[PDB]
Amino acid sequence: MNYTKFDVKNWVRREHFEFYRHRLPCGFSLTSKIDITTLKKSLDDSAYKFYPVMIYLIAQAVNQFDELRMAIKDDELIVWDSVDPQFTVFHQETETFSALSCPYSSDIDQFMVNYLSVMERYKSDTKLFPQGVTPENHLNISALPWVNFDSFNLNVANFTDYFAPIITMAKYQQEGDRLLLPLSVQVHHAVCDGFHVARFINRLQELCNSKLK
Amino acid sequence: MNYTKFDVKNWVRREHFEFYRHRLPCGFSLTSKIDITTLKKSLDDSAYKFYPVMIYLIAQAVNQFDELRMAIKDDELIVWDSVDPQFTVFHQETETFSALSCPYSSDIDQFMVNYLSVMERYKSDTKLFPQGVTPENHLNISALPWVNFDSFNLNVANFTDYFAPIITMAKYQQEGDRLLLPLSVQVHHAVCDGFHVARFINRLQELCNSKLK
Amino acid sequence: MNYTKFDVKNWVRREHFEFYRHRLPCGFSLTSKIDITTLKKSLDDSAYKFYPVMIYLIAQAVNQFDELRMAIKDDELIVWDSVDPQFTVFHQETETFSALSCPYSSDIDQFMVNYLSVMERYKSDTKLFPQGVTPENHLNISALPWVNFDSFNLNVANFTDYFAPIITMAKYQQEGDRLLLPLSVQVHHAVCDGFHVARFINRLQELCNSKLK
Ligand SMILES: O=C(N[C@H](CO)[C@H](O)c1ccc([N+](=O)[O-])cc1)C(Cl)Cl
Ligand SMILES: O=C(N[C@H](CO)[C@H](O)c1ccc([N+](=O)[O-])cc1)C(Cl)Cl
Ligand SMILES: O=C(N[C@H](CO)[C@H](O)c1ccc([N+](=O)[O-])cc1)C(Cl)Cl
Ligand SMILES: [Co+2]
Ligand SMILES: [Co+2]
Ligand SMILES: [Co+2]
Ligand SMILES: [Co+2]
Ligand SMILES: [Co+2]
Ligand SMILES: [Co+2]
Repeated sequence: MNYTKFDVKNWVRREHFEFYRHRLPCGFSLTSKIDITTLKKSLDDSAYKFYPVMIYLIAQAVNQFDELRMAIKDDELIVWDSVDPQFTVFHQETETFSALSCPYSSDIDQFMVNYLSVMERYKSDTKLFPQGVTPENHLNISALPWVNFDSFNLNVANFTDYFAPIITMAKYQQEGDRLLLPLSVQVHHAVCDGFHVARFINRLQELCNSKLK
Repeated sequence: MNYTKFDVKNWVRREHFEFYRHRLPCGFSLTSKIDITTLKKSLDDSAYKFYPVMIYLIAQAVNQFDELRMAIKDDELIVWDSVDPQFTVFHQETETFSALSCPYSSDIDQFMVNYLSVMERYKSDTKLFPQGVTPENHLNISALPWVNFDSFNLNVANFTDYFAPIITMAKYQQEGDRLLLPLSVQVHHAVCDGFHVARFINRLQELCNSKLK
Repeated sequence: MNYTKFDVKNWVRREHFEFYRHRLPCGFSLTSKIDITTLKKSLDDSAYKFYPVMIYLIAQAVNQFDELRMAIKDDELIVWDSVDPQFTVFHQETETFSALSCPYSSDIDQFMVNYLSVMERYKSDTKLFPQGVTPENHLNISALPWVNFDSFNLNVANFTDYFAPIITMAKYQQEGDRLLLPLSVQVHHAVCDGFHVARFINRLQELCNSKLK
């Protein structure tokens, strides 16, 4: 299959996993600003567009760390070999959104092909989930391009055993010499500590500062 | 009556409404900074005070968009023709607050009269709700004038079917050439998407940048 | 004992206490930036390290206000005469954390001795709670030194009657001429209003701006 059952008995976080899963169930969100000054220049020198690139970069970073690809399957903790981004798409005509997903590829060009293809096929589809059920191996990404925010948090009535990270981006803004993008990350404490989230954000910042290809 | 039953069957968000109301109940909060540089100048050229003006402006913006004035009445989704602000008042003497409400008016001067009148009558009343039950057609506004914040979120143990927006303002501060006011907006996802919140904030920013009368 | 039963019947917030405890149970979080420019200079002129000093200062501020030291004991509302900080410690080797506590002292030097001693004894212990049960009279402090954030919020599935404040600090950063530290405070609304949180933050800022000894 496309996942491995994780070895919980020998895991250094096994106590923390049971503690935050069942004793004191909780998750947290944090919003930090990523410097996209370099990324903006790379985009300017290319034909790629901002949203799909960010989707690719966030998916790439998630795909590097096991703790961001955990799930419960058949009552056991698993790690997905890879996850595909599920992202929101806004319909200007109805002023409503849909969620779509497309397969992740470490090849940026192949990822763009996948994206444009899904976009082409469902750009007019106003169902919340035009493709039907969300792939189990997913990450959620959403964008609020119309307003800048310093914080964002989702208040969910029940998040039992839901371990996929939730990432939300706001409109970027110029802050002196830098172009900053607010990015909110929301995780379940059973699989992620503050260290793991910081590590993800640091890695994303490095990717934004690196060549696209 | 002062409300209309909304046409849920023909609404473009009908799927989203059922989804976020019952399948995955959730709400979100976001804090953004409004530029009040212009507003400060308009206030300086007038006799109006900051808090009541902000209350008026937030109420005016809410009163423009239907999705911010929804409620469930007799198990059906309704839109209030208009909502009145319910705002917090601090008592320096007991270091406690009360919540008061006064009727909204599109006439700023008539609104100020309503405000001062409610303030006059209950300035000494330390009950949490001096006027008794909160009007059903309300919006909540609160102020924390003593500290600046970049984020604010309310963790509510049960928010089933509570659709009135919650707005919280912090102490404003000078940020280079601008005077910025942190404003947190917290809504239920069944009636509001990120688009709707951004639209509200953008409209509020425009009102702050416009003549008072 | 080390606590006093609080006089709820004569308290000015008695209505608010019942309201936010049982009618509309909720808490809130806020993140604000503390200016640590002066503190950094005091630290530079000393042998004290940043983390333990912040722990001391946060504990000192908490120890000054009764509303931050409330709890329910034997179904009654009590105030602890004093609380000890419970703080997180990261283990670089396992990339996991533990929580430790040490007795508060108004004497900074005696506090440092207590801290170093607990640190010495459990630096290698990877249990989540190396010392065993958390003292009932505690405050929680956590640090995310690896990333700066503008917001942080804990989404807790059940926080009934849990009144100890939760404080989270991020990596500090230079903001023009100032060194700013993001600090998130999360409280239960039954015992703390926005005023009380602002008062705590203002007092902490004053302590950071004052001599250590
Ligand atoms: O609901 C979704 N997205 C919204 C868009 O505002 C938001 O990002 C979200 C994501 C996950 C979530 N959850 O898993 O509880 C709730 C809301 C996707 Cl699952 Cl379609
Ligand atoms: O409780 C209230 N206000 C507080 C003040 O801190 C806060 O703004 C708030 C508003 C709404 C809320 N809710 O509806 O769950 C909870 C807290 C008003 Cl309802 Cl009186
Ligand atoms: O769980 C704890 N700390 C974490 C570390 O991320 C976090 O600060 C936290 C604190 C309190 C909490 N609560 O009381 O619900 C939940 C998480 C301490 Cl209780 Cl050990
Ligand atoms: Co268990
Ligand atoms: Co891989
Ligand atoms: Co239903
Ligand atoms: Co109207
Ligand atoms: Co009761
Ligand atoms: Co004392």
